[PDB]
Amino acid sequence: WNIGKLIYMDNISPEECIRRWRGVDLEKFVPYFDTFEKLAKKWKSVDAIKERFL
Amino acid sequence: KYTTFQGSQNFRLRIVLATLSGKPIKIEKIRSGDLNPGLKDYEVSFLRLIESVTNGSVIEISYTGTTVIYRPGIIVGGASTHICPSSKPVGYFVEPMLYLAPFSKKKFSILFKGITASHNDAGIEAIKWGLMPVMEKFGVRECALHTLKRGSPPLGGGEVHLVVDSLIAQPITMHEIDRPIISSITGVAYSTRVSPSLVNRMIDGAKKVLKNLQCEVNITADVWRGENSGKSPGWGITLVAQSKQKGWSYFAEDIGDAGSIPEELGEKVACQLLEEISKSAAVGRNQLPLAIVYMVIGKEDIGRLRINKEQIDERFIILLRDIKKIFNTEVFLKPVDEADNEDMIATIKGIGFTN
Repeated sequence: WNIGKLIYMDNISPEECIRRWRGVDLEKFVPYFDTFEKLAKKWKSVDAIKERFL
Repeated sequence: KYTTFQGSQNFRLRIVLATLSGKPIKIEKIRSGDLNPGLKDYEVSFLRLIESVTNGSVIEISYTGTTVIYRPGIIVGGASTHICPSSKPVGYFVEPMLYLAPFSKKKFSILFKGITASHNDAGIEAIKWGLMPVMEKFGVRECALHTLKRGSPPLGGGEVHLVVDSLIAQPITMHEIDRPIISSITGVAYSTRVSPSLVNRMIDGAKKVLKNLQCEVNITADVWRGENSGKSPGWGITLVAQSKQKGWSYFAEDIGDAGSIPEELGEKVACQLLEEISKSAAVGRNQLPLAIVYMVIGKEDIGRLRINKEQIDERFIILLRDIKKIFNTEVFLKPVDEADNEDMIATIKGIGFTN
């Protein structure tokens, strides 16, 4: 269950590495985001990131 | 011809890594089962762009476009114009040039023509405020993307000038083991062929989500009209969390479609920026592949980069597997000594002169 090792084990798929560790193309520059609905609800409060600010 | 890859996945990265390493590669089974097999017009256009900036490369594409053999030439650069097909905006073509330009014999001075924005690719602001500050941290002192004309989809008519005056031996060795503190939020809300009210409405939406934060929020209103605004109505917004101390940045971007609400776009991108910050450490997910490659190609020394657990996704995994196939370099990950977060340190021995 060591992520650094799991990454370099070609017999295991990338999605399986993440599952074993805890719990898909660079041709698309923009990273994945959850739906606006889910994000708007989660981000009504900015407390979870207050430490990242001065 | 012998280091072999499968599918269209990471096409630009694989060609970029082959170019930087000087190692020949083969990309096979590109969209093999599809009705329309092989390379898309934008991938062929990207290969023509690679040929224009290098000298002595051999590019062989199979009849149906399902196989590409790439024997890289030396990075030469120079002044050229690249016509981007409608299928991809200018950013799709500018982005891989960022990985090559500082390592060229001559300066890259490339005029890119076509659509300037999409929902999936790096926009003008993403390059200028997201990627370029990362390359500056790596020693690319002078890099610029000049916006001559904007070109919203579907008709485009945009024009950007990429100029990388800084030619360096290799990126400097990366040492960022802290979580940079965000000092302010900036951004650019732009529009083409429309009333100035649309930009003001996006800024209203973004401000509604960001007003709860303890920092300054200053979003630039960038209204484009007339000839230099391109051929189609359009609008978009890029929001950038700035860290003044060292010059790090976090960003989110998107464009609006016809009939969409500008306030909603502003809100969404602001929500996406906060989400990107929550998932970040030294850099955001959209700057991480560039930062990773720049450390792989540094001098023979250990570079350190703080990464968030949320950044170790399937995209990060495939990136690392592609790097190892080309350079044989492994990224080592060690947890931080802190209990406040679950971040880790990515340690990378730069390639230097190693073969």
